[PDB]
Amino acid sequence: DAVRDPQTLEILDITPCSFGGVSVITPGTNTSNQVAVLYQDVNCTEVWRVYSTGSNVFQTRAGCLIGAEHVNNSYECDIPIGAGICASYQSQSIIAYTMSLGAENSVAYSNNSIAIPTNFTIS
Amino acid sequence: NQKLIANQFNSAIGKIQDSLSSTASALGKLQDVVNQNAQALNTLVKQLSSNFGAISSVLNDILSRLDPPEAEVQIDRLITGRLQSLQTYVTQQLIRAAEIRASANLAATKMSECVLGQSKRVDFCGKGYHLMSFPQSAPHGVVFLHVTYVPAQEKNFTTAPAICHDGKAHFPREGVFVSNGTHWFVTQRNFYEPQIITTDNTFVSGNCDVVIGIVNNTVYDPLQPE
Amino acid sequence: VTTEILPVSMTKTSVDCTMYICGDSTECSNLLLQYGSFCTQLNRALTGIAVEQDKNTQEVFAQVKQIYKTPPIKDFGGFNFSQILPDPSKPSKRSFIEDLLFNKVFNGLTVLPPLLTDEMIAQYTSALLAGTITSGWTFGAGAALQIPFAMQMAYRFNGIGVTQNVLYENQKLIANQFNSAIGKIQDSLSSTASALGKLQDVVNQNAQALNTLVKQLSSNFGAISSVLNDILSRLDPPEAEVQIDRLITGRLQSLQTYVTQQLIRAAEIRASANLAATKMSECVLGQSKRVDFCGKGYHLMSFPQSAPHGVVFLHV
Amino acid sequence: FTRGVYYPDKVFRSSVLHSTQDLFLPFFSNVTWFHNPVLPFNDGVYFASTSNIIRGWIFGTTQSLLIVNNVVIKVCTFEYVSLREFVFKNIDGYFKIYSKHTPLPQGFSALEPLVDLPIGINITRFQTLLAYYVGYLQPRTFLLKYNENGTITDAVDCALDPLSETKCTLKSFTVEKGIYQTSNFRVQPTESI
Ligand SMILES: *[C@@H]1O[C@H](CO)[C@@H](O[C@@H]2O[C@H](CO)[C@@H](O)[C@H](O)[C@H]2NC(C)=O)[C@H](O)[C@H]1NC(C)=O
Ligand SMILES: *[C@@H]1O[C@H](CO)[C@@H](O[C@@H]2O[C@H](CO)[C@@H](O)[C@H](O)[C@H]2NC(C)=O)[C@H](O)[C@H]1NC(C)=O
Ligand SMILES: *[C@@H]1O[C@H](CO)[C@@H](O[C@@H]2O[C@H](CO)[C@@H](O)[C@H](O)[C@H]2NC(C)=O)[C@H](O)[C@H]1NC(C)=O
Ligand SMILES: *[C@@H]1O[C@H](CO)[C@@H](O[C@@H]2O[C@H](CO)[C@@H](O)[C@H](O)[C@H]2NC(C)=O)[C@H](O)[C@H]1NC(C)=O
Ligand SMILES: *[C@@H]1O[C@H](CO)[C@@H](O[C@@H]2O[C@H](CO)[C@@H](O)[C@H](O)[C@H]2NC(C)=O)[C@H](O)[C@H]1NC(C)=O
Ligand SMILES: *[C@@H]1O[C@H](CO)[C@@H](O)[C@H](O)[C@H]1NC(C)=O
Ligand SMILES: *[C@@H]1O[C@H](CO)[C@@H](O)[C@H](O)[C@H]1NC(C)=O
Ligand SMILES: *[C@@H]1O[C@H](CO)[C@@H](O)[C@H](O)[C@H]1NC(C)=O
Ligand SMILES: *[C@@H]1O[C@H](CO)[C@@H](O)[C@H](O)[C@H]1NC(C)=O
Repeated sequence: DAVRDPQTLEILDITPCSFGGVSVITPGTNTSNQVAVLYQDVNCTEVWRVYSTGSNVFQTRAGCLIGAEHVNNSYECDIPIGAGICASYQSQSIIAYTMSLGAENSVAYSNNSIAIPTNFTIS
Repeated sequence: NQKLIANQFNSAIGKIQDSLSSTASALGKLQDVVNQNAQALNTLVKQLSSNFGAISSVLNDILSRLDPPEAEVQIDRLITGRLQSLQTYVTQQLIRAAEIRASANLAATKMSECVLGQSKRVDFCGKGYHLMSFPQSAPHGVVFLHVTYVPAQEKNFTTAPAICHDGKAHFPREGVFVSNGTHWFVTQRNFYEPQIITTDNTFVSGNCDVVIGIVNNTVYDPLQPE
Repeated sequence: VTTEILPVSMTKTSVDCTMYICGDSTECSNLLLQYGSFCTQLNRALTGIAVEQDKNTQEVFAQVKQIYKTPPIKDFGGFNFSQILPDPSKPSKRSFIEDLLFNKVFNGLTVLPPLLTDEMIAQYTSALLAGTITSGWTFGAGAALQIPFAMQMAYRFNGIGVTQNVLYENQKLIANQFNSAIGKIQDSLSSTASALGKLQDVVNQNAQALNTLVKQLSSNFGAISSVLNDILSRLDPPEAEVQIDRLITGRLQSLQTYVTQQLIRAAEIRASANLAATKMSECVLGQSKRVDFCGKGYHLMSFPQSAPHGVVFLHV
Repeated sequence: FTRGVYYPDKVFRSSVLHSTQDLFLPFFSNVTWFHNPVLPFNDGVYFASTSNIIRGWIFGTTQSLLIVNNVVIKVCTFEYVSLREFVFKNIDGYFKIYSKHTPLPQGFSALEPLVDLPIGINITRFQTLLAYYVGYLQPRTFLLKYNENGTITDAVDCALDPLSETKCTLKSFTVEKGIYQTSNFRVQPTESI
């Protein structure tokens, strides 16, 4: 990982080139022909032309995601990407969001209250 | 509530039938085993068309083109290449068989404890309070149909741990004390059915100044005129 | 109050087969095509392991429908839950005990990130605690029904064969004994004991195997060198064939041994995670009659806490 | 659109999905429209035409193959006597003509082999002999779909777009919903030092 120049005697470092993997996010082909492309951990400033440049560029902790629109809602997870991010097909396009764990709820606790059920359901 | 209970059971069986006859596929755990084993055999068959460094992957046209000194040199390459792929197939089959055995052991435990009995283990025989289960056979598998009790339509009340009546603390035999706002009753825990607090459904222990949160009320004595 | 630790998941790795065997050498990768489909087998196996590791975590931790919250007025009869409830002053959902627990414990080889983050796993465990403490065992069978905490504790005493006036007449003593036992748990984790050994063993076994796999690249396996560019700069193609073949054979044997032992090792992490899912359902969402399944003594209740690649139960 | 797919060999196959690595005309390429400029012969040529004006062809680097039209060939030595689409290849001392003609549209059709002429000349250019197009062949990898009759009915170009590379990795024409690893990437070195 280091070496010396045989002429100027300078100590200069060696490091490898980029090297990731490439994944393709798709819905079914009986639904669309649009895809989004994930590059494993490459900071989006190093990256086929339509699915390599343009708009829809988003930096996750899993890597660089090109071709999906980052929104601010939270949904149930559909296609897992990693580190909290999922992808789904919803004019129809591909969206990327933080997955949601479920509905918010608060129980009416106190020191003298109780809930008793009055009916039932066979399941 | 027998007629209501029978009708709710019959409706639920009909919905099982509907969500199976609709093409929403649910037998994915059984289809995975079939797909994995077919894929392993296809890989083992396609490995017979590799030459592994030899002049041909077909053995008859090595034996028809060469003489026994330098035919063995080419046959050893195919022999080592084909042994390695048989060895890889067998090892991954032994690893999959142990997982299928652990699944069959779980299914035999569930047939003993959910079909031939009623179970108190939470979430072992479905979600809810377990009542009974029914087996049905499937290709290389089994389907269990679990029947459970689910409480519904709850309602708020005011409660207390004990009642004080004559300098004595009263506790429920089996139930809780509840109040509708003005009166005090005792009911069982999983279904609202309020009754009068008598000495037949309570027991007494000690005076009424140790319990945190005791309430003054009247405990009725059922042998009244004597 | 005692402690039980269990492993749940392990590290998701992937190996690029062609780059491991001969990175950036097209005359090696043309010779590798004579072996058929070994690299796709190896990639398919490692991908199956990586997907299973997310499934294990889902089935242990995602056993609630709602995200239940505990009320800001904390009057639980004298019982103090502040060491295990979350602290929002620190910027994470992580509680005090869970802070202690997280402080205690390229040739083609990458590590994939988990699907659920540590913040998401902490939110699941806090919803399990809030559900237990405010509603007993009712949220595990339907809708959560509130009950005062001492009345909950009275019918848990009733479920081990003791009448409930024993609880109501010794309430202050019982609260003090519970709070001191939680304090002793907190002290023995804060000391320098090696408590998370079962979790540390998994990390060590997975680091040794990757180090052995990297070290196998500097063996020459009968060839004149172990560097492939030295062979390609010294020899002509018909004589470099027989050296590159020896290197290819040795490096394939190394990868095949690694993947076989990863499959055997992932089979036992499955069994551990199925046990932890069963303990969550039967010790945290209910009260158990099985002897020694949830601690030692007559089981009253259990609380979960998250750990790195694991789960900690506290059995009362 | 999807034109210029031929039969790679003479082995009967039925109801399979074979993967072929050969010189093809890539899908959705740009072909020149002519309406007789002397054109170069890069490594293989697609030709079509759309009566009875197109006679034949002149080949060779200026020995020069001549095919006129009744069919007679004058390779200069050897002599042979025996919408219209044509494919020409000059591979290993041979000369393979693939052709088919129909009643540029969208429909898929495959070109059957016509004749081999094992001559072994050098060709760098060519010229037609009097509404005709010229494509050029590239090293590709297709995924052909045979049927019950053993005829090719569909194909997939495995370097057109990402969905096609997904289809070639899974070896199918329908893809279920998911995420799939398909390839790797790596920046190449710019120069030596
Ligand atoms: C307990 O729940 C059952 C099930 O919903 C109730 O029965 C329904 O009552 C409505 C009238 O409001 C009818 O329209 C439905 O047809 C009934 N369902 C069935 C399956 O019979 C029942 O009334 C509830 N009991 C109480 C006391 O509220
Ligand atoms: C039982 O009483 C509680 C307290 O009044 C109810 O909880 C409130 O419900 C309303 C809407 O119904 C909300 O706006 C409040 O925020 C709730 N309060 C708290 C503290 O959470 C509860 O709905 C009642 N349950 C039933 C079944 O009647
Ligand atoms: C609480 O329950 C009691 C049941 O005893 C209710 O009292 C009854 O109310 C009805 C209607 O006014 C009368 O016909 C009965 O004579 C009452 N019984 C007694 C013993 O007084 C009472 O109304 C309920 N209170 C609330 C707030 O629901
Ligand atoms: C519950 O009832 C008892 C019995 O009357 C109450 O205790 C006494 O009540 C009288 C008046 O009724 C006072 O003069 C006494 O001083 C009370 N005793 C004590 C030790 O203080 C008691 O106050 C009642 N509880 C409530 C909440 O009203
Ligand atoms: C629950 O336990 C915590 C920790 O033992 C208590 O917090 C301590 O409170 C004292 C004051 O009485 C402070 O001097 C300590 O510094 C606190 N410790 C921490 C870690 O905050 C808390 O007061 C207890 N809750 C109740 C209601 O008693
Ligand atoms: C990406 O590179 C920029 C510099 O251009 C740097 O500021 C940033 O921290 C990098 N991000 C990652 C995730 O490596
Ligand atoms: C999403 O949220 C961020 C807040 O960090 C905001 O800046 C952005 O505009 C939001 N996106 C849209 C489409 O509103
Ligand atoms: C319950 O809490 C209330 C505060 O709202 C308080 O007034 C009351 O004394 C408490 N009850 C008991 C039994 O501690
Ligand atoms: C195959 O060819 C025969 C003609 O002999 C025809 O009858 C048949 O329909 C063809 N099969 C298909 C699938 O088109």
